[PDB]
Amino acid sequence: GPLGSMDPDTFSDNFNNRPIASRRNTVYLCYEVKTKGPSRDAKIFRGQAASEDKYHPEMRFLSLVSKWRDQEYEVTWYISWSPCTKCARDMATFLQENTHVTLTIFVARLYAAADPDYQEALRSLAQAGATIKIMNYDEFQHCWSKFVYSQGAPFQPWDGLDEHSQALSGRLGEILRHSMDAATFTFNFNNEPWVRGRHETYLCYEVERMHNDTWVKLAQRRGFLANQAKLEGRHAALCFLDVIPFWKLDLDQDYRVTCFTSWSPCFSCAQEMAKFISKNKHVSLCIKTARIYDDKGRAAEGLRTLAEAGAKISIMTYSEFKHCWDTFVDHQGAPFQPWDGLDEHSQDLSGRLRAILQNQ
Ligand SMILES: [Zn+2]
Repeated sequence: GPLGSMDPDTFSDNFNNRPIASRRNTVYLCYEVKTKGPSRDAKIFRGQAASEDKYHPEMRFLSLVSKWRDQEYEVTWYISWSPCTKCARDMATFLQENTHVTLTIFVARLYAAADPDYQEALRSLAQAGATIKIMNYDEFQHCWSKFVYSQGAPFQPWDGLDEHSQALSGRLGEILRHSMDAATFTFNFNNEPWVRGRHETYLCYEVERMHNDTWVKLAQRRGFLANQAKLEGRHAALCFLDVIPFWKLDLDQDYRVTCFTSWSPCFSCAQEMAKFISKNKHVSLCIKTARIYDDKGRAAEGLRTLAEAGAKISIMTYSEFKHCWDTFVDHQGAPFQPWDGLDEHSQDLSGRLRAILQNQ
């Protein structure tokens, strides 16, 4: 096609909410700059560029929204991948330093690779006054009609477009709200032993430092995450095991890490956590699980090895469920209404855990 545009191939390669991740870390970006006016027949200035790194042409519009008389701008990004850790931080800084510009980003794929600095950068970019959404059918349809040299060819979506779009929107909302959905918590954090449809695994984590003679909660370190499964993926415990290194814990001070898990760790995750806590002796790791993942009879050895290495394994009760509801979900002031059979299943799983811990 002509210069400055992309073709159906590059579009269908960069803009896709499907399991095919990214062998090559490239990111395409389509920008629409418009003068913030009252009219609907305004001239929308459209451009697009891929990540060249050496020269950075994707930020060529930065000079296009400079302070000129009394003009405001409504920039719209149609970025392929999600912004980088540093790109989002610098964009938030620019938005703070330029009040005459508003920003609306439509992301197609979220950086599944998690990082507290990345999440903090996204939340700060959202705090600076920018809107962030996930591309749906209308966004891909509009981008295909203006930034692709389609020789009279209409847009043809993929099968699981909305199915992946809603899941990515849920993950986005979890990232930006800094809290999981209430229905998601009620669904995944159930208490019955045998359940169906709980494919994913969520995990909340809290950190407490030992100061004076008590456990002072490091409130800026509490968080939560989910599994990725999916490209393939790991489990929730393994995904949590490489977030601890980014915490930069002191080594001659002791800490307590509390992990509220929807599913109990499997055998591989149990052995990995056992090795981790055998290496890091300055962290006391306690696990409160809602359900006991049987793991086809291989989880008893994992739990016993974890307890041997040194952990306080226990089953979540009403108090832990209520604490997780009040601290981790977007309840918006609503109380924690427990489901039927809470204490019954809690004490049943407590007795079962007791039986498993005594080599039985
Ligand atoms: Zn596992």
